[PDB]
Amino acid sequence: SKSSVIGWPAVRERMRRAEPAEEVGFPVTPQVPLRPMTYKAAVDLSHFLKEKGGLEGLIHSQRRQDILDLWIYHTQGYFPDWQNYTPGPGVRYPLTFGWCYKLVPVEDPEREVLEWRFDSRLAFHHVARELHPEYFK
Amino acid sequence: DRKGGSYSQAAGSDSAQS
Amino acid sequence: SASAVYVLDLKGKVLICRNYRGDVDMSEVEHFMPILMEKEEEGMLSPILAHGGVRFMWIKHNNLYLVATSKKNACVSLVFSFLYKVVQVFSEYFKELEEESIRDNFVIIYELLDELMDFGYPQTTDSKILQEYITQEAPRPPATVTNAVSWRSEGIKYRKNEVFLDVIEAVNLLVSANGNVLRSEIVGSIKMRVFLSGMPELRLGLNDKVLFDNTGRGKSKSVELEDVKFHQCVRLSRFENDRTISFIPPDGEFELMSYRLNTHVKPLIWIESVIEKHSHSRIEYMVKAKSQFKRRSTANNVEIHIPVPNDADSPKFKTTVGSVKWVPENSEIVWSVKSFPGGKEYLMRAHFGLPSVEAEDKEGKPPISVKFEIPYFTTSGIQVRYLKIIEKSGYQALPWVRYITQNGDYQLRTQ
Amino acid sequence: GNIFANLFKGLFGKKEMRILMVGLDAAGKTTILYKLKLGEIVTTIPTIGFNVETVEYKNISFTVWDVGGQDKIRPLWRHYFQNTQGLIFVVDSNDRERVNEAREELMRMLAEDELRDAVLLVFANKQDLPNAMNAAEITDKLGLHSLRHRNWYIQATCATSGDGLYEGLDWLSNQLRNQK
Ligand SMILES: Nc1nc2c(ncn2[C@@H]2O[C@H](COP(=O)(O)OP(=O)(O)OP(=O)(O)O)[C@@H](O)[C@H]2O)c(=O)[nH]1
Ligand SMILES: [Mg+2]
Repeated sequence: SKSSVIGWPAVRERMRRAEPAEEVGFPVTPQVPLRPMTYKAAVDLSHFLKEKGGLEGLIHSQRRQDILDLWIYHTQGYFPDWQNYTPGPGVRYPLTFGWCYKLVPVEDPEREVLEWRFDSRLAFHHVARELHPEYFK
Repeated sequence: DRKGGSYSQAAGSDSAQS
Repeated sequence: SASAVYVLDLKGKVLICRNYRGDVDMSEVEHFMPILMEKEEEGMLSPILAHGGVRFMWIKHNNLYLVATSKKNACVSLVFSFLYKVVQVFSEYFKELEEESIRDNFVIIYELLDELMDFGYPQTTDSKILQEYITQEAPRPPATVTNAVSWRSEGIKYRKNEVFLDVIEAVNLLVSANGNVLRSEIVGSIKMRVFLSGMPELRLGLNDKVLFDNTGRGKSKSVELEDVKFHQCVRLSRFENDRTISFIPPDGEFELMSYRLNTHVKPLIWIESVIEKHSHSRIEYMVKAKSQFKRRSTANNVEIHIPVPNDADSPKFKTTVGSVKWVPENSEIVWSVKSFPGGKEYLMRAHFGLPSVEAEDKEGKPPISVKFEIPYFTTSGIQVRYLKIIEKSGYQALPWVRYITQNGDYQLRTQ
Repeated sequence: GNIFANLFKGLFGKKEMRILMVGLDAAGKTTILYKLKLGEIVTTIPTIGFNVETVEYKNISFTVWDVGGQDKIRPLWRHYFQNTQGLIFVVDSNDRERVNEAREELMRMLAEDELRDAVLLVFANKQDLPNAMNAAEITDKLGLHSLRHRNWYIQATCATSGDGLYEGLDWLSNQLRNQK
């Protein structure tokens, strides 16, 4: 993905610029497909992020996560809802199966410092589903 | 084309929710 | 509990009648016209009439009133639903609802009336299903009516499997003359034209706020529909259990779901209008329209109706963008705009004369209504997530859907 | 579009214009209109209704609509304000008690937001008796100079003689027409 590779450096720079702690409406691209991110797509994105870097070990922040989700949706048409983490305190597993990214403590779960860490076992073990079977249906 | 917004393809299910 | 379903006309002549119980004499229809005339001339006219011990509850159609006589304590809601179903069936079968087809399509009309309701109790109301047993140009009734699935005929085969959806938005805004919006409700409309092979069981999935909260994703853009009304194909139990929208789509275009939730956002179009009406000398219309919607969206066919004086003549319009014309039939200034980019600002300066002699009676202040229709714009932010099309034979569906934003009850109260 | 026909019509005269005839009863309005149209001092009964006539001079049809000064006809002057381009005010200098009433009526008629393009046309009627004032005392009493955005011109015309009618017509033509 040439577009994804090009957007990865800019996305990483924007995330780094934003600290760890105007227009109305919901325009939609004409003919652009919109669907939830797939497990295979999530695994591929996690592998690409791990290979390129900038996501593993970065301080987890709401603004950075929102920017990354928006960039992913713009570049792939994936809804920004699969990038959800399990509630704390402690290590939060990805909500969507196949995601290799997870948040771990770096030091109330809200005030705990969390950083993105790669985890290849996430794509094979449904840690989030096991922890919250009700949330997975 | 079509007035009122071009038709867009729909997904099959919430792939991120299993 | 209707006694006799009859179709009247604008001259009082009954185009067609179909007695269901026979407990009411057919001569009571003659008094319906004088009763309706008396009610209209005295302000007491209502769709539910009453000729002594017999009630005449009916609605007014395009050209005739479908009056259904009743004598007992029948369900008025049931009669209204039957009348609406009959009107829908007539529209589906006949492209026009006028006296031209009543006197020309009686052969099929009588058969449809006889088959639809027996003894005042309707049994079938699906136009698509009814078209396989009663035709105007007969085999055994289809098993769909006998089977549970009475809205999807089995055995439908198509070369391709394409389903077209329509996320139509209805922007209804009730702005008072003081400038504040009182009734601002947006009603979603998920109308889909399903055209597939077989009897697929559609599994509709959207980014509902309740669904996101239940799944644990109640943090992204989720549509908060206060009222969600599924179609007949949608299973009520499945939606009530875990918000599972599973239903068999029909063959053709039908309304599957209709969301209805309040809106707390600013209006997409802000209209600043002034009335510099001189006392029988002249009038000024300093109407300024400000588009509060997103700039990436364009409101195709913007029609802001400005009610001008009824007796105004020789009017002059000094506007900026869009053609403005005064229609004497409607007695208002039609601010017609073809393409309105988001964030645009149109200023108008009206100037029309007024007769020296004052009017005999007051005419009132009709509200200003805008006819903005911006496609590819979802104001509520609700986006379709998935559509599980499952068939026993097994096929790859190609669902499609489009989002259309228009102005619904977007009226502006005058000063 | 083509305006060749309009140019051809204007080459020999096309503009006509309009005019109004208002004032108090017995102020020489009917006699003035008769003199302008015919050229004789015709004696007429008080104007219960209204008189409409036209004057052809300088290739312009000066249509004059005489209006009576009756009490019941004073509020009827607003009917002629529609589709009216000119206005002529006839004062009654021979009625000292009616001078205040005429000034009040003129002020009321001049205080209308619809009658704004009508230039002022003050006609000094009854200019035959020694009690008649000059062309400035009447204007000073009526305060014609205090009418902002109003082009006022006082002209003295003798009902019996007719002197000054040509000057008033020329002034009206110059005020209405802004060409050579
Ligand atoms: N003798 C004489 N009388 C004049 C002269 N100027 C004005 N008048 C008087 O003004 C009156 C003019 O009345 P009319 O010409 O019929 O029309 P008017 O001035 O509008 O009067 P009303 O019809 O009552 O409104 C006459 O009756 C005269 O008495 C004048 O120069 N000489
Ligand atoms: Mg007169």
